[PDB]
Order: sequence, then C-alpha cells, then structure tokens
Amino acid sequence: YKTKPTHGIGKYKHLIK
Amino acid sequence: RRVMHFQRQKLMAVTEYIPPKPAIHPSCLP
Amino acid sequence: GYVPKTSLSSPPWPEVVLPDPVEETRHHAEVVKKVNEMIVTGQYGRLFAVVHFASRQWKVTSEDLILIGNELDLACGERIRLEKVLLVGADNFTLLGKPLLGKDLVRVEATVIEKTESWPRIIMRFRKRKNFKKKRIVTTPQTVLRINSIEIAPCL
Amino acid sequence: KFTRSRIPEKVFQASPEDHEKYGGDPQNPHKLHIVTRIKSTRRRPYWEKDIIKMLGLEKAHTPQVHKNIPSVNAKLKVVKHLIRIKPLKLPQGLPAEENMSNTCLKSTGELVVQW
Amino acid sequence: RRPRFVSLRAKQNMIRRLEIEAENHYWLSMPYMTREQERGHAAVRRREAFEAIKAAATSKFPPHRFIADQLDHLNVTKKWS
Amino acid sequence: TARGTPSRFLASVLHNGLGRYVQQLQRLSFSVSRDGASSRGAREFVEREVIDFARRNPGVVIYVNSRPCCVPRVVAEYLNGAVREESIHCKSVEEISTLVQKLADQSGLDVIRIRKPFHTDNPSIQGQWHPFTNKPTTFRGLRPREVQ
Amino acid sequence: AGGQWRLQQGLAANPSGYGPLTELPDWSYADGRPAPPMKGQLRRKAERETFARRVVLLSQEMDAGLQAWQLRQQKLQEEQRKQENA
Amino acid sequence: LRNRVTDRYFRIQEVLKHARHFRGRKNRCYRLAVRTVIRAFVKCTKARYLKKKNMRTLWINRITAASQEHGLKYPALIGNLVKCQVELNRKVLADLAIYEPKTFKSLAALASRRRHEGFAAALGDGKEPEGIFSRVVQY
RNA sequence: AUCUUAGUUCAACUUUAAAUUUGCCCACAGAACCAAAUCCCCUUGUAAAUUUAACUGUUAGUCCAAAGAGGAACAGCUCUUUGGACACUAGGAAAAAACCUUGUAGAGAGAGUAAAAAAUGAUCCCAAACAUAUAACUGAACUCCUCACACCCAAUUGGACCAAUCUA
Ligand SMILES: [Mg+2]
Ligand SMILES: [Mg+2]
Ligand SMILES: [Mg+2]
Ligand SMILES: [Zn+2]
Repeated sequence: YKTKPTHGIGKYKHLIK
Repeated sequence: RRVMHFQRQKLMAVTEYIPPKPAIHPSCLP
Repeated sequence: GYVPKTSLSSPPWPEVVLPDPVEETRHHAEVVKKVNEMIVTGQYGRLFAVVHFASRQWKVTSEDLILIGNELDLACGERIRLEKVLLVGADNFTLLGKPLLGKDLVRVEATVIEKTESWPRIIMRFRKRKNFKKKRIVTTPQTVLRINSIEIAPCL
Repeated sequence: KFTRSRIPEKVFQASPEDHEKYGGDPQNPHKLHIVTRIKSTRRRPYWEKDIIKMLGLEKAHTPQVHKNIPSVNAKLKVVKHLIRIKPLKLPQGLPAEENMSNTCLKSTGELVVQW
Repeated sequence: RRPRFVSLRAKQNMIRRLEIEAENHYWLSMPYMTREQERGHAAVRRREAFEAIKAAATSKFPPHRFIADQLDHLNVTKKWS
Repeated sequence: TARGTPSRFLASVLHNGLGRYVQQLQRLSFSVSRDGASSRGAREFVEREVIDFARRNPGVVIYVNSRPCCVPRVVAEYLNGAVREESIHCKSVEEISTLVQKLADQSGLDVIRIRKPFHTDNPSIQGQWHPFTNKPTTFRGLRPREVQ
Repeated sequence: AGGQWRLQQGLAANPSGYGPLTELPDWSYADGRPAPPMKGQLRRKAERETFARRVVLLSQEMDAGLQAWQLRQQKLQEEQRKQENA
Repeated sequence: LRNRVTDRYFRIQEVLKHARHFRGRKNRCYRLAVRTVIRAFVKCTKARYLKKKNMRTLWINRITAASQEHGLKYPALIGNLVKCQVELNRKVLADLAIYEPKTFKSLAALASRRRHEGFAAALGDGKEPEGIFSRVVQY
C-alpha cells in the first residue's frame, strides 16, 4: 500500500539500466 | 483578487501578525 | 511620576478614594443600629417586599393581589408564607438581601382566594403554499394569591 | 474535496508551559470528563452529528460524564470544536449508597454532597 | 459590497472559541488508561445492555382480552328506576 | 383574540381574603335525566359523588332535579350575581367531578383577558415619581437665566 | 448580566441555575409545616441522582479494569516461571 | 340528494364571529374573512415572543432613564448590582424606579459604591483587602 | 433501460406490521508494480441493524466551500465528485430560500447566552450624529427557571377523533 512502511518494496524497474 | 468566504476573512483577521513593541521609542532614546 | 498638567495626563474622571475601612465599619454599625431602633419602636408605615415566587419577582404590599399561572395545590383560603424575600422597604429604610433575607427578619403572608382557568388562548400555525394550517386552543390554569401582611422583626 | 480530518498527534502533547496554565498534572491523570455542547450539530458534516448523538450530547449545554479512555477520546477529537471538556473533580470522594440523592455539581466541575 | 469588514466583536468571539478549544486540546493529551489496558473492561455491561434490547424486541405480542371489558359496554344503557 | 375580545382588570368580589375568605359559589343546580344515555355520568356523580361534595362545601346549596328528560346541565350561581352554565352531557364521572370542583373554586367574574397580573391599591410607599423628584432647587427659586 | 463574573466566582452563570433562589422551598404553610416540594426540585434531584450514579458506575468500571489488567499481567508474567523449572 | 350539509350556517359563524370587528367586506364575506382571520390568529400566536421582548426593552429604557437621573449609566447599574449579589430583575427595578424613588436612589448609590470599589481594587497592586461591599457570600 | 428524457418499469430512499441478533463509530494489522483521504475490523460510546410480509410516493433540483474536466486561469458558463444548507423552526448580515447562529414545538408582564457595528455618469445626496468618563451591557422559539406536554416539512404512509343524513 502507499500509507504503510512496506510501500515501495516491489520496485524493480530501477534495477534495470 | 477575488473575495473570500466570510469565515476565512475572520480567520485571516484574527491570525494577523502583531509585532513586538520595542522597549523604548528610538526617537527619544538610542 | 510627575507629568505637567495637560488634557490627557490624568483621565477625565475624579480620583475617588474610599474611606478607611476601620472607621467605615463603625459607621455602618451605627447606621444599622439606627435602623434597628427604628424597627423596634414601630417607626415605619406600610411596607413593600420583592417576593420571589413561581418564577417571578413580584413587588407587593399588604392587601394586594397577585396572579400565578400555575396551580398551587392549596385549598381555597389556606394561608401560606412566602419565603424568598429579596428586598423589603418602608418609607425611610429598606433592607436588601444577598440575595435573600433571613427567615426571621421578614414574614410575608398570603392567601388563596380564587383558582380558575385563564381565558382561552389560540395557537395557530400557517405556512404559505404548503397546505400547512393547524389550530389549537389552550387554557392554562391559574390562581390568585392575596397578600395579607408584611411583618418585620428587629433582628439586625 | 471535503473530507474527515485526521488531527496529527503532535497537537495533543501538553507542554511544560501548558501544565501550569490549567489545573492539571501529567502523572495521576483524571478519571472522568464532564463534557458540554456549546455549538450546533447543524451546518456540520454527518460524521459529527452521529458522534454527538452517540455521546449523549444531543441537548445543549446540559453536562454529561464520560470515561477518560482513548476509545472515547478518539470520538472527542472529532467533535472537539463543538464541546467544552472539563475534568471532573472529587474533593470528597465518590458518594456512598447514601448521599446519591443529595449530590451537586458546581460550575468549577467539582461533585460534592449536600450542596 | 461582496467583501466585508470584519469587526472587533467578531474577532473577540472567535478568540473566545479558540481558547475554549485549546483547553479541550489540553484535556485530551492525558488518558487514564492506554489502548491495551482498557480492552474488555466494559464487555459485561455492553453484553447485558444488548441483551436487554433483545429481550425488549422479542416480547412484542397482542395484549390480553378480558370478559369484564366486553361486558362493561352494556353499561351504556344503565338506568335509574 | 385580544383585540377582538373584552377585557377586565384583576379583582376580587368584596376584598375576599382581606378580612376572611368567603366562598363565592352559593348555588349549584344539577339536572339529570333518569333515562337518557347522555345523563349517565351525571347519574354516577349524583349517586356516589354529590353527597361528599355537599359535605365539603356547606356554603353551597346544591339542588338536583330529574326533569330535563333528555339533556343534563349544571348551573352555578355566585354571590356577585353571575350565573355560569356548563354542559355535562356525554361526560364521565371524573370529568364532572373535576368540573364541579372548578366551579366551586373560582369567583364568578368573567373569564376574560386579565390586563395586569398584579393589582395593588397602594402602589407607592415613598411617593409616586414626578419630574421634580431627584431634581435640585436653587437659591430663592430662580429660573435659569434670571436676574433678581 | 454578569455570567462571566458569576463563573469567575464559582457561582452558576444563570441565577436561575443552582442557588438559594431556585431550590429553597418557595412557600410553607401559615402554621409552619413545610409544603409538598415543587416539581422542578423533584426533577432536578432525580437528574442529579442519575448523574451521581453514572459517575460512580463509570469510575468503578475503570478501576476494575485496571485491577483486571494487573491480574492478567501477573498470570502471564509469572506463569512463564512454571516453564522455567524441571 | 341523499346527504346535504344541514348546518353550514354554524360553521360559517364560527369564523365570522372572529371578524365582526374587522373593516371592509372582509367582515361579512367568508372567502375574505377566513384569510384575514387566519392571519390574525397567526400574528396572535407569534406575538407573544414580541410581547416579552418589548416589555423587556421598555424596562431597560425606564431603568436607563432612572439611573441617568442619578448620574449612573445602565451598564453600571446592572453590571454592578450583580457584583453585590442582588438578584433583582428588571421588571421590579422599573417598578421601583417609578413607584419608590428613594429605594431606587439607594440601589443606585449601592451600584456606584461597588463600581468605585472595583476601580480602587483594580488600580492597586495585588490582593489588598477587598472592598466592604465586594465580599461575596457563598451558598 | 425504454420511437425514451413533459412518461413508465426496476432499483435506491420513505412508511407500516412482524421475526431475529448484532448494526454504526473505531485504534493496531492489512490493500502495486506503474496530496486530501478511502476500505476493513478487536475494543469503546451507543441502540440500532438485518430479515420477512404489504403497499404507495420521489427520481435526473438550486446555492455555498473544495478537487477536477469544458469555455481563459473569464464570461456568474456545461459536466463529475466529497460536504453543507434550502424546499421545515427561529435570531442576525439593510431588504435576504442557499452566508453566520439555532432545532422537538404549550403558558410567563422571569434569567444567562449564541451570531452580530468598519478601517485609511444618466429621476433626487441618502439614516441623523459623534474624535477620549474606565467595558461592560444589548441580543433568539438555544439553555435555566414556575407549570403543562401527542400539539411547527412537500409528495407519500400510520394512527386517534368527528360534523350532518337514513336504518335497527
Ligand atoms: Mg432575551
Ligand atoms: Mg472492525
Ligand atoms: Mg427547546
Ligand atoms: Zn522624540
């Protein structure tokens, strides 16, 4: 969710040049 | 420069800045 | 501190300084004794009192009538005493409670002479264009208290 | 849009300057709140009409007592601008099964016995 | 015309209300219990109250009927003689 | 409505409570039909309530007769001459008792708007106000801007 | 109209609130025996009584809740010692 | 014709009797009498609120007149009689002003006394002994 | 949805009767990779909610605060959304549906308050006045007081009474 500390855990686009 | 709702007007008036009075008037004392 | 006389140095009201309380208490006691000795000797005439009753403050005196808008569950002609006297006055003196006068100092007697129902009153509501029209007739009850005596006693 | 307001907790933090300004104390807080309504439910959103209807504050001033526990404070933090909260004071203790019918609440918020 | 000229009396009224609500802020920053301590202390009363509501709701039924009430209606022809 | 109605001032018959209270109602006539259906509450009142009322009010002469033959009525007469009729047809014994007590508990004046709720014959003790109370006097009684 | 002053002196804002004016008996009989109390006084006694009963009830419930929490803390903090033996 | 209202006369007179004192055709013609009678009764109901408001404003005026006769405005009199814990209302204050001038003179003197006590107290530094009349009496 | 937007049917909302037991508020936990808040529930304040039987009625409203899309970021402009008010009482801003204050209703010749005062182009200007006597007072159908209580919404729905006529 966005209002929880776990937000932004699934990000992977930034892990690709 | 549109008009404000009246209650917003009162809020703007009550919260208006009030400056701290100087201890002495500079004219009659440095 | 010193400031030369102008139109605003002093305010436009007089400097009223009250008398020293030590002498003022003696003066108050003296005048209280004077009024008391007026009461003891019968040095007064007709009396009037500010009696508090159903919810109202009536200014009354002997032989007068009062009309209370609430039934008082008293037979016809039963003497009663009206506590809660706020002020009782004669020609030369008058006594002021804070806010009531003691049960001993003043005695107000009244009598129930008539119990009846007031004249019919109308309650009509109307609003335009909404077919809102209603009419009611109310007769609040009431009772007439005659006041028979205001007596005073020299307890000051 | 217009939405419910979530008040940040930072405001509900008495300071060392507030404590000596009202008759309170951080340690040993007060059991009961005496609350009165001093503003109309009308002209306010329904999520305040319902809260007021729930706290028994329907009538005007007419004081009413509530626990000082967070389950109720969460409700009073929504209607804090339509009510006055004062702390009930018991300088003679809870009444006994005698003196229940001879109590009195003074304007300062103290419950006392036999006037 | 459309704008107004907020008076001094209005400012004083608003400051009165602001002060009342600041006191309210103060009397809510110190609860007697905490979230966990309170939990359950009112369960018994709540359960009994709702059971009272239930027993009230589940008691509806027509009222009794008595022979005396029916036979009293013959009084509408009671005569002297 | 007030404008559309008479009015009077608050008063009593003969300064009633001053010396001794006197009960104004002096006569009460009941007409009760022995057969009519509307005369049922009246018959109950006469059978089990009129004796007690007579005992409680010995200054009121209560007559009861049985010759309206269809409709009852109570006619109350007072000391000050006023008469007052009330219908008791199709009423309960509770209503008739309440009504008869009401009749016996009021002076025979008119039930109209009392203009004042307080009537006093000596309204002033210190002297009623006139424009010269609380007003000073000057030497030799001179008007302003005089000479002599 | 001094409601501000009256509340600044621990009095009711409204002289018709609580005071000698509103709750003392407005009248007695001529002989001296008191009068059957007024309806307003009865209703105010009833409402103040209900207020007091609610006060005592809520305070009792809160204290009992604190005691129950104490008991649970005891029986969960100490019964773990029963697993610290053998 | 099976059923015809046989007593419309009395239903008319129930409304005309309240209009005999009106002016115009609207005191004998039902279609107009009804509307004006209804307006009359609505005003009759709604006017009690104004009766209370008006008598109170008359009393405030009379009390202002009497109090100005003694060099004392009306704010002072009421706002400093209560500070002496005298719960005299305004009806009886007006009656005293008209019918008992010297009693009202005394009340005005008391008000001025308390006003002076207040000014003297506030002018001072601290909680010097309270005024002889400024001492409250507790319940 | 409708040869449909001057209407109808279904739903949503409303009403009555009946059955049952949970309904609302709600912290902590929880809802994605590509700002306001929202959803969900233990407790807690409450007393309501769901279900069944049976009907009618309303339906594409105006203004104000706010966030957007269209016309400038304007045209007092069309539309969507969250809230309030109106079509219900009462007091204020001059008159004033839409701003501010206030609701559950009667009598009182009682009381306390709420909001509420300006600063520095075309018939005929438009309250009158006032620079300095202590800040309080005034002000409702809100609240208290003595008494009494079913006795201030449209469409609709439930209920208690009843005028006059005929018949037994
Ligand atoms: Mg008023
Ligand atoms: Mg939940
Ligand atoms: Mg009310
Ligand atoms: Zn200089």
